[PDB]
Amino acid sequence: YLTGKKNLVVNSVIRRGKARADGGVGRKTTGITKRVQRANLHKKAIRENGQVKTVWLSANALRTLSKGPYKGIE
RNA sequence: CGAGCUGGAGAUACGCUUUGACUCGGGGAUGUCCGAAUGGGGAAACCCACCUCGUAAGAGGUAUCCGCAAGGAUGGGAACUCAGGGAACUGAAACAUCUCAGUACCUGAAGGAGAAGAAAGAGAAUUCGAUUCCGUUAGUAGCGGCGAGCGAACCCGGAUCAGCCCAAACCGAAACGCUUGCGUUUCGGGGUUGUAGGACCAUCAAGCCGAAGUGGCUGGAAAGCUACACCUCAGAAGGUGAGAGUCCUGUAGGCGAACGAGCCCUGAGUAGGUCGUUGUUCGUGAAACGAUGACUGAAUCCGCGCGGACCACCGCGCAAGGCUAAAUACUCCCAGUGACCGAUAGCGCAUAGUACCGUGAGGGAAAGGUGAAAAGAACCCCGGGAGGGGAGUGAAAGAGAACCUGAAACCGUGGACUUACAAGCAGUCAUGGCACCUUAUGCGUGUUAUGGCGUGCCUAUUGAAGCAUGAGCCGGCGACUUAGACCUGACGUGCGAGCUUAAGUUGAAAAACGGAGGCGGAGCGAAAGCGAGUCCGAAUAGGGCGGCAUUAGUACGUCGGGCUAGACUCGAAACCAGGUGAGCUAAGCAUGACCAGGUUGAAACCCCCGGGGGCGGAGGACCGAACCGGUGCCUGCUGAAACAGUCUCGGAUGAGUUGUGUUUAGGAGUGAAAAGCU
RNA sequence: GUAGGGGAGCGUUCAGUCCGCGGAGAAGCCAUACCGGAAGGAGUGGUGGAGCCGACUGAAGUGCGGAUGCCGGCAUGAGUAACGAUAAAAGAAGUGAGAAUCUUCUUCGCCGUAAGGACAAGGGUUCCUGGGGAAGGGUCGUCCGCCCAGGGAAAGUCGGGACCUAAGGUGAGGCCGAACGGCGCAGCCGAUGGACAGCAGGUCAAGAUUCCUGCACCGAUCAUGUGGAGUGAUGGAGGG
RNA sequence: UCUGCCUCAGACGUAUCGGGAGCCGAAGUUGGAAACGCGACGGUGCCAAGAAAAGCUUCUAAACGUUGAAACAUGAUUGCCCGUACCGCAAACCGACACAGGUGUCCGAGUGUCAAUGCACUAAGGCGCGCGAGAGAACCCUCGUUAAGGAACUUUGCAAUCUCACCCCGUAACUUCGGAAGAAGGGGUCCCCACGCUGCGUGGGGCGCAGUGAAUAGGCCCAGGCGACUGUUUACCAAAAUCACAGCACUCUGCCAACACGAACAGUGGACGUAUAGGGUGUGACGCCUGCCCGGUGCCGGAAGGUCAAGUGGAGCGGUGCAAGCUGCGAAAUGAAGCCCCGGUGAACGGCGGCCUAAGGUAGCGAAAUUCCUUGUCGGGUAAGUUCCGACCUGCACGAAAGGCGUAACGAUCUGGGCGCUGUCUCAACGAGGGACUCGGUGAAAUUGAAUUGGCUGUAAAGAUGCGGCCUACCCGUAGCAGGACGAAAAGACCCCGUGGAGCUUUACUAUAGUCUGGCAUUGGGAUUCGGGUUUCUAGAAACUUGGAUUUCUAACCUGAAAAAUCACUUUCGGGGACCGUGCUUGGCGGGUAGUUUGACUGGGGCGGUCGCC
RNA sequence: CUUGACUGCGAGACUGACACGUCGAGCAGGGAGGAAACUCGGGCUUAGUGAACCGGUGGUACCGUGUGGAAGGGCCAUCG
Ligand SMILES: [Ca+2]
Ligand SMILES: [Ca+2]
Ligand SMILES: [Ca+2]
Ligand SMILES: [Ca+2]
Ligand SMILES: [Mg+2]
Ligand SMILES: [Mg+2]
Ligand SMILES: [Mg+2]
Ligand SMILES: [Mg+2]
Ligand SMILES: [Mg+2]
Ligand SMILES: [Mg+2]
Ligand SMILES: [Mg+2]
Ligand SMILES: [Mg+2]
Ligand SMILES: [Mg+2]
Ligand SMILES: [Mg+2]
Ligand SMILES: [Mg+2]
Ligand SMILES: [Mg+2]
Ligand SMILES: [Mg+2]
Ligand SMILES: [Mg+2]
Ligand SMILES: [Mg+2]
Ligand SMILES: [Mg+2]
Ligand SMILES: [Mg+2]
Ligand SMILES: [Mg+2]
Ligand SMILES: [Mg+2]
Ligand SMILES: [Mg+2]
Ligand SMILES: [Mg+2]
Ligand SMILES: [Mg+2]
Ligand SMILES: [Mg+2]
Ligand SMILES: [Mg+2]
Ligand SMILES: [Mg+2]
Ligand SMILES: [Mg+2]
Ligand SMILES: [Mg+2]
Ligand SMILES: [Mg+2]
Ligand SMILES: [Mg+2]
Ligand SMILES: [Mg+2]
Ligand SMILES: [Mg+2]
Ligand SMILES: [Mg+2]
Ligand SMILES: [Mg+2]
Ligand SMILES: [Mg+2]
Ligand SMILES: [Mg+2]
Ligand SMILES: [Mg+2]
Ligand SMILES: [Mg+2]
Ligand SMILES: [Mg+2]
Ligand SMILES: [Mg+2]
Ligand SMILES: [Mg+2]
Ligand SMILES: [Mg+2]
Ligand SMILES: [Mg+2]
Ligand SMILES: [Mg+2]
Ligand SMILES: [Mg+2]
Ligand SMILES: [Mg+2]
Ligand SMILES: [Mg+2]
Ligand SMILES: [Mg+2]
Ligand SMILES: [Mg+2]
Ligand SMILES: [Mg+2]
Ligand SMILES: [Mg+2]
Ligand SMILES: [Mg+2]
Ligand SMILES: [Mg+2]
Ligand SMILES: [Mg+2]
Ligand SMILES: [Mg+2]
Ligand SMILES: [Mg+2]
Ligand SMILES: [Mg+2]
Ligand SMILES: [Mg+2]
Ligand SMILES: [Mg+2]
Ligand SMILES: [Mg+2]
Ligand SMILES: [Mg+2]
Ligand SMILES: [Mg+2]
Ligand SMILES: [Mg+2]
Ligand SMILES: [Mg+2]
Ligand SMILES: [Mg+2]
Ligand SMILES: [Mg+2]
Ligand SMILES: [Mg+2]
Ligand SMILES: [Mg+2]
Ligand SMILES: [Mg+2]
Ligand SMILES: [Mg+2]
Ligand SMILES: [Mg+2]
Ligand SMILES: [Mg+2]
Ligand SMILES: [Mg+2]
Ligand SMILES: [Mg+2]
Ligand SMILES: [Mg+2]
Ligand SMILES: [Mg+2]
Ligand SMILES: [Mg+2]
Ligand SMILES: [Mg+2]
Ligand SMILES: [Mg+2]
Ligand SMILES: [Mg+2]
Ligand SMILES: [Mg+2]
Ligand SMILES: [Mg+2]
Ligand SMILES: [Mg+2]
Ligand SMILES: [Mg+2]
Ligand SMILES: [Mg+2]
Ligand SMILES: [Mg+2]
Ligand SMILES: [Mg+2]
Ligand SMILES: [Mg+2]
Ligand SMILES: [Mg+2]
Ligand SMILES: [Mg+2]
Ligand SMILES: [Mg+2]
Ligand SMILES: [Mg+2]
Ligand SMILES: [Mg+2]
Ligand SMILES: [Mg+2]
Ligand SMILES: [Mg+2]
Ligand SMILES: [Mg+2]
Ligand SMILES: [Mg+2]
Ligand SMILES: [Mg+2]
Ligand SMILES: [Mg+2]
Ligand SMILES: [Mg+2]
Ligand SMILES: [Mg+2]
Ligand SMILES: [Mg+2]
Ligand SMILES: [Mg+2]
Ligand SMILES: [Mg+2]
Ligand SMILES: [Mg+2]
Ligand SMILES: [Mg+2]
Ligand SMILES: [Mg+2]
Ligand SMILES: [Mg+2]
Ligand SMILES: [Mg+2]
Ligand SMILES: [Mg+2]
Ligand SMILES: [Mg+2]
Ligand SMILES: [Mg+2]
Ligand SMILES: [Mg+2]
Ligand SMILES: [Mg+2]
Ligand SMILES: [Mg+2]
Ligand SMILES: [Mg+2]
Ligand SMILES: [Mg+2]
Ligand SMILES: [Mg+2]
Ligand SMILES: [Mg+2]
Ligand SMILES: [Mg+2]
Ligand SMILES: [Mg+2]
Ligand SMILES: [Mg+2]
Ligand SMILES: [Mg+2]
Ligand SMILES: [Mg+2]
Ligand SMILES: [Mg+2]
Ligand SMILES: [Mg+2]
Ligand SMILES: [Mg+2]
Ligand SMILES: [Mg+2]
Ligand SMILES: [Mg+2]
Ligand SMILES: [Mg+2]
Ligand SMILES: [Mg+2]
Ligand SMILES: [Mg+2]
Ligand SMILES: [Mg+2]
Ligand SMILES: [Mg+2]
Ligand SMILES: [Mg+2]
Ligand SMILES: [Mg+2]
Ligand SMILES: [Mg+2]
Ligand SMILES: [Mg+2]
Ligand SMILES: [Mg+2]
Ligand SMILES: [Mg+2]
Ligand SMILES: [Mg+2]
Ligand SMILES: [Mg+2]
Ligand SMILES: [Mg+2]
Ligand SMILES: [Mg+2]
Ligand SMILES: [Mg+2]
Ligand SMILES: [Mg+2]
Ligand SMILES: [Mg+2]
Ligand SMILES: [Mg+2]
Ligand SMILES: [Mg+2]
Ligand SMILES: [Mg+2]
Ligand SMILES: [Mg+2]
Ligand SMILES: [Mg+2]
Ligand SMILES: [Mg+2]
Ligand SMILES: [Mg+2]
Ligand SMILES: [Mg+2]
Ligand SMILES: [Mg+2]
Ligand SMILES: [Mg+2]
Ligand SMILES: [Mg+2]
Ligand SMILES: [Mg+2]
Ligand SMILES: [Mg+2]
Ligand SMILES: [Mg+2]
Ligand SMILES: [Mg+2]
Ligand SMILES: [Mg+2]
Ligand SMILES: [Mg+2]
Ligand SMILES: [Mg+2]
Ligand SMILES: [Mg+2]
Ligand SMILES: [Mg+2]
Repeated sequence: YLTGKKNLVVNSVIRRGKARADGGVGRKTTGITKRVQRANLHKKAIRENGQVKTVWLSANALRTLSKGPYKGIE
């Protein structure tokens, strides 16, 4: 379960294939080409302390842990 | 409760019961084995253990995850709720954006509901005041290949309404932390916000009681007819030999149990930002705001967020902490009701997820009737029986268990009139013959001979007897509907310059109330706006519009059309989702088994000088059975068989054949490769 | 007079109200020469045996010849084709209501690396005995693998388990992943393989390394005696 | 450090328990044969190199004892759970059936015949296949013989003859020296006796039309095409020239390999393999060989110049405020990969031409599995030859690893000829058995608007039993035939149509898995040169950097070895290393995948033409 | 000589299913040629052409979501 930093997980968004830089700056408006989905996550870490452990953490979670222990020391 | 009971079960034997059975209401106690299954294993319901009890027979324990511990969780639910995922046919008369639709489906969590909920809101009145649901706003504002199409909210009227506690500024700790009366997280007091607050300093149950009719008549049988009565807080209903207010059960009404269920501070890796995206009417549009995936990253009450780029002013509100009943949804289950069905209907089932089909997932029938009462036919006759004929019973056996009615197609027996030189969509009209006489002695009815005339029905078509479609026949089932405060007409009713309600409230053997809101009443314009005038325009020319013809409107109802939705019924090839299949077949893997018999004669090694002899016994070698296979012909072609048989033929120690066990699958597997097998 | 528009109506079920009818007989069914302009409606008779007509109003699952329409029944082809290997059958005797077909006897013909025998999968009482004769049997049937009832099935040593491991399947911890889930060491499951103690006979109608008779073998516990001391693992080696 | 010990397969004897033909119990001999079974785990050869675990034997660790041991002898006691009947190559399993199909293993006797599980007949055993009886017509099926002829049949000698087993003699081109080969051909085959040898051989005699006396048991040869070869394929119309194949070649791949399955920094396969290996592609034994063209496309290098995204940069232009400030855009310069551009590359996609393009066919073959005209022309074979063989070449439209020419052997391959022999034929006959016919029993099916259903000729929607005229025809059946009923079966697979479908293709459109690439994060100190920042100070440089860039470092992170196989821990420890991998984002590539598009008229559609206006 | 290759309009008719298309007297503002009457809103006439959508450029000050602006939109003219 890719849930990070005992906190948060992956999300999903459609990604849209914009056919033009035209409209809104002087042309027939932008057309459309893509209706397809994607994911998005983040990556591994180490050294949990409820007593001792090592688990997934996120980028900004490693930041928050660097600026002080936060519910679970590090 | 007050005499029966011994399940359906209908079949006897056996008993039990007025010291109260049986049945009903309410508790206990037993509770094999499987199944979350949980001592370990497992192909569910079967195998194998261990530990204390220990006299044995028997009992108790032995899964995992939460927690010191109590105590909790795991699994199961028709639909309903929320969440994580998330289609495609389809419409756009093609198709990409778009729609279908966050629909189906899958998955997770929970309950009797759920979700949501107590304003950094709505919004433009310095109005409002948690959430949800209904009406209306309104198909308005908007969105949109500005196409198809999609589509809010506020105000207002209703259903129900409840608001509540923590964090933190400060006390008092304790423990630990360091240069010496301090600050990281626990525990109490205290303290909980925007008209800013707070700190520190002055009834339902099982049940019981319950009124009133007798004589004659028809009849197999009284409840019907009749004649006289009676009760009625009770004429709702069902049973009873046919239709019962007064025969039974009941009904109105009354009572009713031990245990039984039930209302100095005010939240930071955040707010905010850039990149990707997305939600609400929000399709990158001038696109705000919320939402996170990545990287960054503030401020305190002279402060922070919003008011649809953005700025100033003016307003509304205090984010980053939690809980929260009721109005809402649904229907496995129970009760009542029905301009609902009544045996091809109604649920698939008058019961069956059965029979039956499938390896499976899964699919899936037909279903009825003696009689009031079994009195269910003793006895006799033909027959092995089956079947029948009598006798009995019964009102009826014109009800006899192939048991209400019993149509039609189809099969027969008997009778009338007819037919063995005739050419024929089968009739029709005319006349003679022969029968017959119950709407019936006639302008009859049945049937005939002979004349004239005469190309089935439907559909589809320029055109059907067509050698063009459909159909064996008869029975039954079978196709222009429904919905919505939607549009537009005809007819009819009410009220009329005015007409009317919606949601709901209260009453229901009945309907009233409810003005929120909707339609007329003013038009012209892109619009601001003017206004019987208005727009174009520098004034005179026009468009539309009122006057005059003021056609009078509105709410209902029936009807003709329209729109939207399966939209007159039946019919695809296909597309997508989640599952079931490698017990056939294509392959792999592990472990086993199999190949009569015969022919040939390789290397090596030993002799004579690469040759000859000795010997040896090699091979995707040869002939050939088993076995594996399918070459050619015939047969078979409603088969012996949904791929075979006889004859013939190929391989037959190898790239061989075969058995167990197991692995691989749907855009996928497998394939000595045909798009073949799955 | 076709598509099409318009008008007036007939019949079916259900509902409300009326008028009534019915065991001296209702609906339904059956015959029919009467009536109405049509859809239709009445009269009378036969059948039936318990409900029902007429009028007015209302609401519809409301009118069938078709759809290679559905369900069901019944026909035509027709006493037709077939009766499932060209391995033949004949006589006598018996049983019986009944016999080409069942039982017996004596011959004949057919298989004989089978068309004989013993097992495994699979089937599930098909086995034996006594009865039966509807249907099943491609005819018959006294018979049957059909129907009814009663019996039959015996293991320390055979095959499996209480022993082992292969592919494969699982799998605490562990590694991954929107969810459900996907991998995975040890260990565990898993026979198609490894290990392991009996042979000869007899015999129920129906069982046989199982029961019986004869005579063995294997493990375990105990006892008597000899011995009167070292046993010697979830680990090592050989070996299988 | 010096053959011998053990074992009994099995035989023999003695005894004993059984069995034994038979009317309770007799005999149990001599000679021969012989397993895939047993002795056994024997011997020999070979390459492709042939499970694991427990039981079992042996050692200590711990513990328990060392005057109630291990072990042995006898006696006793003990012995759980499940399967076991019957069918079991089929009437009981799978095939809807009491179905001519299918189903793994074991045993499967005798006589004859080189051998044998073959063939014939038979033992034990098991069966005569659950309608029968007659008749001896047509036709149909499976068979026997056939005069004279002998392929004249036909698409084709398809079918069916012929041949057939063992022994002897004898065998060609050609060859990869094995083979072709059972080449072809010719002879023998029984019975008796005598003689020699180990059932043979030598001789003599005998009978028959005939002696593998019946059954099983090759017809052969000449010449081509294709493929070398054994083998593999379309379960159910194709077995082949298809597929594969040994051999060859190009290219990729340094090891957490390339590549492939995968939600995945997981795990696997490659492979417990490591360049003499693995993947991909194409050719296809062997022999002689594999030519010209790099312009286009692909690929490998180059990387002076042009173009190019996010990002950095933000000069300048505007709103709105009294102002402070807030705010919408927004350049130049610098930013990757890629593409343009330049070289090379063919056993890379390809190309080797019409009376300029990059070049224009080297060998070899050629009227062909390719050749239109075409039956080309000559020759061969035939009486006669569109076929076939050989030359020729005018190759519509061969050609060198989509390989070119050859090749012995192989082939249920295809094509032409010959010998032999035949009912394939002239041209059919006679015979047999199973149906067809008849009788008794049981008794279907497709089809069917209804039928009282004729001929000619004419008309009708244009092929008439049914309409018109004329002819013919007494009623009803049974056995037969196959013209008609536009006979039956499947609402035509051809064709056209539908703004239907689906499979596949590419330089059609559009996305996208995948993959490459710049920026940011994980992500860290240091030295070094630093375009520059700030306060430092007699144009100037020390505290320092915001960074970029080689370089280097070891705490991140990855990865490896050590009693602890995956993982976790220390590691005397080892290597990589701020790269990689991963997360977001930028641009490229991306038929690997995916959703779709691909007009109409049209004397059927397509091709050609044509779509508006005068 | 000069622009009538004009702005505001359009009584009436031809023509077409629409939607487009054609001809136009006369009115105003302002011009032009003529001495005048008068004729000029393109060419002897009939071909030299594209709805809508979305956008570019110039004006106008209508809309602009609390108000005052501005972003954005509308109207007029034109381009693709
Ligand atoms: Ca007959
Ligand atoms: Ca017939
Ligand atoms: Ca002859
Ligand atoms: Ca018959
Ligand atoms: Mg979503
Ligand atoms: Mg009672
Ligand atoms: Mg009873
Ligand atoms: Mg269990
Ligand atoms: Mg359990
Ligand atoms: Mg338990
Ligand atoms: Mg589609
Ligand atoms: Mg569409
Ligand atoms: Mg789409
Ligand atoms: Mg649903
Ligand atoms: Mg669910
Ligand atoms: Mg649940
Ligand atoms: Mg309200
Ligand atoms: Mg009653
Ligand atoms: Mg009375
Ligand atoms: Mg707060
Ligand atoms: Mg944000
Ligand atoms: Mg954004
Ligand atoms: Mg758009
Ligand atoms: Mg704002
Ligand atoms: Mg926001
Ligand atoms: Mg605002
Ligand atoms: Mg009814
Ligand atoms: Mg039913
Ligand atoms: Mg019925
Ligand atoms: Mg059903
Ligand atoms: Mg089944
Ligand atoms: Mg089943
Ligand atoms: Mg009854
Ligand atoms: Mg009977
Ligand atoms: Mg009787
Ligand atoms: Mg009587
Ligand atoms: Mg009767
Ligand atoms: Mg009756
Ligand atoms: Mg009867
Ligand atoms: Mg009755
Ligand atoms: Mg009846
Ligand atoms: Mg008769
Ligand atoms: Mg008659
Ligand atoms: Mg005659
Ligand atoms: Mg006559
Ligand atoms: Mg006739
Ligand atoms: Mg007549
Ligand atoms: Mg026609
Ligand atoms: Mg006609
Ligand atoms: Mg006809
Ligand atoms: Mg017809
Ligand atoms: Mg047709
Ligand atoms: Mg037909
Ligand atoms: Mg309305
Ligand atoms: Mg509504
Ligand atoms: Mg007017
Ligand atoms: Mg109306
Ligand atoms: Mg219309
Ligand atoms: Mg629709
Ligand atoms: Mg799918
Ligand atoms: Mg299998
Ligand atoms: Mg064997
Ligand atoms: Mg052999
Ligand atoms: Mg020798
Ligand atoms: Mg061979
Ligand atoms: Mg050979
Ligand atoms: Mg076979
Ligand atoms: Mg095959
Ligand atoms: Mg051969
Ligand atoms: Mg061979
Ligand atoms: Mg694919
Ligand atoms: Mg009556
Ligand atoms: Mg009538
Ligand atoms: Mg009655
Ligand atoms: Mg209907
Ligand atoms: Mg009709
Ligand atoms: Mg019909
Ligand atoms: Mg039918
Ligand atoms: Mg047959
Ligand atoms: Mg007999
Ligand atoms: Mg007798
Ligand atoms: Mg009989
Ligand atoms: Mg017989
Ligand atoms: Mg018999
Ligand atoms: Mg006898
Ligand atoms: Mg057998
Ligand atoms: Mg069994
Ligand atoms: Mg059994
Ligand atoms: Mg039996
Ligand atoms: Mg018997
Ligand atoms: Mg019996
Ligand atoms: Mg019988
Ligand atoms: Mg019976
Ligand atoms: Mg029978
Ligand atoms: Mg024993
Ligand atoms: Mg065993
Ligand atoms: Mg095990
Ligand atoms: Mg494993
Ligand atoms: Mg697993
Ligand atoms: Mg086994
Ligand atoms: Mg044993
Ligand atoms: Mg016996
Ligand atoms: Mg037996
Ligand atoms: Mg025995
Ligand atoms: Mg002896
Ligand atoms: Mg083990
Ligand atoms: Mg047995
Ligand atoms: Mg069979
Ligand atoms: Mg077999
Ligand atoms: Mg043998
Ligand atoms: Mg033999
Ligand atoms: Mg022999
Ligand atoms: Mg044989
Ligand atoms: Mg048998
Ligand atoms: Mg004959
Ligand atoms: Mg034959
Ligand atoms: Mg002769
Ligand atoms: Mg000859
Ligand atoms: Mg000829
Ligand atoms: Mg010839
Ligand atoms: Mg041929
Ligand atoms: Mg032949
Ligand atoms: Mg030579
Ligand atoms: Mg030679
Ligand atoms: Mg040859
Ligand atoms: Mg002679
Ligand atoms: Mg001779
Ligand atoms: Mg012979
Ligand atoms: Mg040729
Ligand atoms: Mg070949
Ligand atoms: Mg085939
Ligand atoms: Mg197959
Ligand atoms: Mg074939
Ligand atoms: Mg890894
Ligand atoms: Mg690996
Ligand atoms: Mg090839
Ligand atoms: Mg070359
Ligand atoms: Mg020639
Ligand atoms: Mg030719
Ligand atoms: Mg010649
Ligand atoms: Mg010639
Ligand atoms: Mg010929
Ligand atoms: Mg030919
Ligand atoms: Mg030639
Ligand atoms: Mg070629
Ligand atoms: Mg080549
Ligand atoms: Mg070739
Ligand atoms: Mg060649
Ligand atoms: Mg072959
Ligand atoms: Mg030939
Ligand atoms: Mg010839
Ligand atoms: Mg019979
Ligand atoms: Mg039939
Ligand atoms: Mg004519
Ligand atoms: Mg004619
Ligand atoms: Mg005629
Ligand atoms: Mg006629
Ligand atoms: Mg025939
Ligand atoms: Mg068709
Ligand atoms: Mg399509
Ligand atoms: Mg990508
Ligand atoms: Mg991108
Ligand atoms: Mg495609
Ligand atoms: Mg593309
Ligand atoms: Mg066309
Ligand atoms: Mg002048
Ligand atoms: Mg004018
Ligand atoms: Mg503008
Ligand atoms: Mg404003
Ligand atoms: Mg503007």
